[PDB]
Amino acid sequence: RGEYVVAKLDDLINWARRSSLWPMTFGLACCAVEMMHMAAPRYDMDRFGVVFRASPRQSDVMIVAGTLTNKMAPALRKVYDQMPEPRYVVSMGSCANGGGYYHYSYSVVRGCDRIVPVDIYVPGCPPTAEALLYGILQLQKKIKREKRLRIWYRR
Amino acid sequence: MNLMITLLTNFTLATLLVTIAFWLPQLNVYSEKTSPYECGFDPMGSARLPFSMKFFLVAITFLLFDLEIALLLPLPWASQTTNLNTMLTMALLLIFLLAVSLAYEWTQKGLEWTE
Amino acid sequence: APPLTLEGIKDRVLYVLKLYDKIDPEKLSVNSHFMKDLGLDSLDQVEIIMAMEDEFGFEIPDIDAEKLMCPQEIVDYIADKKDVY
Amino acid sequence: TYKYVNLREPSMDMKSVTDRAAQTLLWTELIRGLGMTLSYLFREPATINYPFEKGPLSPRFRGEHALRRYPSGEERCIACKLCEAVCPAQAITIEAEPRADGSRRTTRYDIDMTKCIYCGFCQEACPVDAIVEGPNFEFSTETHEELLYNKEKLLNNGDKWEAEIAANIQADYLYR
Amino acid sequence: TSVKPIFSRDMNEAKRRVRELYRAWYREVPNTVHLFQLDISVKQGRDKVREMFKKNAHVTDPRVVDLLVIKGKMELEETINVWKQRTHVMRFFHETEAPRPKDFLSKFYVGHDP
Amino acid sequence: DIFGREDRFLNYFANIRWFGGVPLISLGKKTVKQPVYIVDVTKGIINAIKDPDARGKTFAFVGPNRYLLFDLVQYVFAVAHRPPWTTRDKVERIHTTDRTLPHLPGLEDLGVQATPLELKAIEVLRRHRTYRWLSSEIEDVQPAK
Amino acid sequence: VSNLTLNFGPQHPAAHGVLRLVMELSGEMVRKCDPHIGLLHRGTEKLIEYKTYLQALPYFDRLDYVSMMCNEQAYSLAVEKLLNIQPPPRAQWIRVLFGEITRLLNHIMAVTTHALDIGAMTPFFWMFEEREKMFEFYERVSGARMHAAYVRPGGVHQDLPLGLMDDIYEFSKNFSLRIDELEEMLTNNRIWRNRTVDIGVVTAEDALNYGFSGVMLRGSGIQWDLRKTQPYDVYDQVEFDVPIGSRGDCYDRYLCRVEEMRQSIRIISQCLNKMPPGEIKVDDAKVSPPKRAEMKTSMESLIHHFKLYTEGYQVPPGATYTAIEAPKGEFGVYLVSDGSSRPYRCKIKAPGFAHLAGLDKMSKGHMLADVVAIIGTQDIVFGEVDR
Ligand SMILES: CCCCCCCCCCCCCCCCCC(=O)OC[C@H](COP(=O)(O)OCCN)OC(=O)CCCCCCCCCCCCCCCCC
Ligand code: SF4
Ligand code: SF4
Ligand code: SF4
Repeated sequence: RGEYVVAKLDDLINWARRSSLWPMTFGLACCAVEMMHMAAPRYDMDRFGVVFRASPRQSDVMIVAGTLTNKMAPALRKVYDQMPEPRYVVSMGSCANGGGYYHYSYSVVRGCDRIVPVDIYVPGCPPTAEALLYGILQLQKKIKREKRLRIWYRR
Repeated sequence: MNLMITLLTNFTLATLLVTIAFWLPQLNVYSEKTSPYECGFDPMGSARLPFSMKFFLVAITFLLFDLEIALLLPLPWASQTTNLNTMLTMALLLIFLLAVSLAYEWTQKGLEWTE
Repeated sequence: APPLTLEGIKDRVLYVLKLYDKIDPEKLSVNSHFMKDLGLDSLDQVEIIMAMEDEFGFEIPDIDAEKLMCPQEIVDYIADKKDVY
Repeated sequence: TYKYVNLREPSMDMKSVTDRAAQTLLWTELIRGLGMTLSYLFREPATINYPFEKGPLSPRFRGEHALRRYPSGEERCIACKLCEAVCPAQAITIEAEPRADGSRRTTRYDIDMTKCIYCGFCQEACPVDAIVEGPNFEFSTETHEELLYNKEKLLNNGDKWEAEIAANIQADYLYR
Repeated sequence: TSVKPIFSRDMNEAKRRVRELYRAWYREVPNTVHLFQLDISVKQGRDKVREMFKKNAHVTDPRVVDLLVIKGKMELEETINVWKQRTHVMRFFHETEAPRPKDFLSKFYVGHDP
Repeated sequence: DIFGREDRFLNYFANIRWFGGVPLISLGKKTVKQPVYIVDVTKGIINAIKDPDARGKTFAFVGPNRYLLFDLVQYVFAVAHRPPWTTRDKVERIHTTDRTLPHLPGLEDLGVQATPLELKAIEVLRRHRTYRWLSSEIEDVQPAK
Repeated sequence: VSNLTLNFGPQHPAAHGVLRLVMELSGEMVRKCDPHIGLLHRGTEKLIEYKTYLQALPYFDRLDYVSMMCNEQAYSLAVEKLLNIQPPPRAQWIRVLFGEITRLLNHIMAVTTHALDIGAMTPFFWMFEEREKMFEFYERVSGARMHAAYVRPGGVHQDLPLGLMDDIYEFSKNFSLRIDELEEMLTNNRIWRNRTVDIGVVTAEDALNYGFSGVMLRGSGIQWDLRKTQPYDVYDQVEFDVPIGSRGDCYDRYLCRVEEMRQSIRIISQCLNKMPPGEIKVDDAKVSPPKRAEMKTSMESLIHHFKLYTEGYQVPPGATYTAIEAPKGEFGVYLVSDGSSRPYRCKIKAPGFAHLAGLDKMSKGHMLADVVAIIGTQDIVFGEVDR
């Protein structure tokens, strides 16, 4: 029986792949500062293995923080669009998660769903660094149950 | 021959690791291919290029200064002979000559780097 | 391509007009008036004369270009604009 | 008043320029000063383990939007529309049909936590203190659906913790 | 009625300047459609250009004409350069606008007083 | 055969050019085919779904004009230039030849326009060196059409 | 032909906001730079026209998010000024306190992020720890972390929780030690200095024509301040002194920001010594809501509550321009009020919107690798610039 090997290896590539998950910080607006406080020493990211590094090609997952204007949106989807095929999007802040304090006028896009698909919505304005961190952890716990390979085994 | 075995190995592990690194990502669980890649328009990063003489000149002076460096390289063998006078004379002479080249190029408009 | 000729410039202009598809080469004569005979628009004129630059031509400014309106005016304008015979 | 910097006379006199050739040349200030003030390393870093430890907060902190009710719960909300009226994101909805008893409550009381900026205005405006910003920040829903709250979800949020909110309000009502 | 006209006193020079502008566009349609790698044939793009001119053809006041020309040389001034991505240049075309029924009993059949 | 961006047909022909150069044309000719572009198909489905009198009526889709021979292969291979599967299930699949029966509501009987191959083919193909639009010399098989 | 056209980059790891940029250059030298701003533009000023004064205030919080209580102070001073009200003294003092605290924030950010951009991974960390202590203050004060208003027209509301000023004192005690630790971290570093010495200088009159107001005018000649010349509140009284510099060199501007942090410590101190125990909000029931004890049990308090929330206080018509000193320089809002509840037209003034327009001249003389430092040196937030 090889399905034991299947599930174990799943927990291997999954275990590691989630344990690191170092993203890129898109950081449009005042949610970006709070994110940096998640990178500050007190709430520090590194303990959890998340690394701070900037490039869409190295990017494991993406954090959309700040308000997404019409003018920025296409560039955003390009940054999404050159990325390692396994990828995840975490929407930070009331703005990007469905329009926040604006949701109106014109230039602002309403939600980041209308641009790219999204996984973890973390509300707050800004979401307290603890809350954002809880969002990343919950993303990890979405990575646990991926069970991606044994359905490639088609059983 | 021994170090040549070391080169055969060290070239293998390079090759092997490269191969593994190509297989596994396109051996991965699901590989999906869509997005267009626009080589396309000239201003994406930079635009065109008017390649500038400065860098090339740095390659050049890297040559001349190499030549003088390797011409100087055997000295540790030569520092011991039965003619010391001539030794000091032409070693100090030679690398002094290197420093003369540098001093000249440092006097003319060369380098200076803001242009 | 020697020093240019009447027959040359005429065959060229009539030629490029015939390559132009929007006009119907049913009856197209050197004496024709575009919007009158062929029913074109000033916009069409501008585009045409632009082709008169890109092939052959090349010299045309606007104030000269507006008043052409007939292929023989193209003929004579390019002619005297370049070479007397 | 003006107290200005960098306007000074660098001494080209001797014993200054000694330490200037020493300074440019030997990197003492760079080495000593910097390398040592990083060798300041040994101080116990400030990091907190978030699952197992949590940073400080305040009784006035603003969490998520729990509705409250009286002892012997009446649905403390009167429907009076204020919390909706002062919402700077406009995100609230109130429709109130007088119920069986003749008293008035809300049929649909909604919030978009997406749109919500977490002011605190709806916490100030409620005459009876029906809605209060919770202590708990508990979030990270997986769908844009799940961030929209019915009157029902806000109630159940209120039932999940009150004596919490009762402790906060009972603490700070002297300030408001 | 007084006024401070802009670049032209009469509709004559207006017509002149708009002729200039249309020359510019008809120059740079191929260079752009090749430049952003659009899927449109140059003929088609040019046709949409002259269409967009024809939409406003009914204007009279040469102040308005001149101002529209400023709009045109402005947008063309953005497309001649790369400042506008593939997106917007496509956004002139409407592919993702669903076809709108313009015939009555189809409109009545659905829209209930559009 | 349905044709589009991520599809399995024409992309497959673009990727079959690799070593050995024996995709098909073993006996040559014998293959008439009319690929149809995808958005025409899906618009076919949406009109079929929201339009009455599309029920209980079976019919098919048709590539409007092209109706190509194997000259397709060398065409789509010509344009876009040049850089787990299965057996005769697959190659006999793609080698299946027919347009079958004329009388069945084709397209307009469902009321939607048809798209010739060219432009969309450019769009999906992309690749090459991208720097010259050129011409590409349309195949225009239309044998016996 | 030669030249080039290069473009921006999406983020440095700390990036606050994104610009594009187009610089026509020569070989590793920039002849022409033309920043494209307006990338992040959320259209606040159109929104404010649709929302009453009490509602539109968080906009004036988060238009410039880094410095916050300052912007609060700007809009509040505008509505008070136009509305003929004075806040009670204790309100003014608290407002000053958190004003200079906020200034300590925006300065420590500007400096540290200016380091992280250039190199120097660590000082960002050391100091933003203390910044986290600062937000630890806000969370007690206003009941939230960053954007929480805690400022109104007619004075602040919800005075400090009992035991706050102790913590304020304790931070203010050794902040001096820590900022001096930064001064050994830098300032005689041959690297940081020798990277920014003469880059992007400015002539005083030139800065005046380009309208720079802030650490710009400070560090380059032309001694000027709004704090000193046009005192807008009790911030007049407390003693302190502003720095200047004579080299106009962009290094002077740095050191001026530092010394403004230190002076901010002085002002915080004296403020802690001078605090009167008067009250929070003004006493006029129609400008600002009553506290709940009076709200209940008393009729007129209830009415003014209810209406003052639904409709909001009405402001007489007039056109005002108020200007304060915000850590990015002179900040101000121009209010236009129809006699009404809502405002009508209010355009904020972003110092970054001015300073940014100066890159054309300032960056004319130095290659792009230091155009980095040219942008980062003048405190700028592309959330504030656009609006
Ligand atoms: C009695 C008999 C005769 C005896 C004769 C003896 C004579 C001795 C006289 C002194 C000998 C040399 C001393 C060392 C010289 C090294 C080179 C030097 O001086 O560099 C300085 C240089 C100055 O920089 P700058 O001012 O920008 O340039 C001037 C240009 N006009 O550049 C700099 O300052 C910048 C360099 C910064 C490098 C990055 C930071 C490095 C930090 C760590 C450095 C220390 C590492 C120590 C080693 C580790 C373990 C191996
Ligand atoms: S959600 Fe709030 S804190 Fe975040 S970007 Fe929007 S306004 Fe700023
Ligand atoms: S905190 Fe949320 S629900 Fe309350 S007034 Fe503000 S945006 Fe509206
Ligand atoms: S202000 Fe309070 S009582 Fe009034 S409608 Fe809102 S929650 Fe209900």
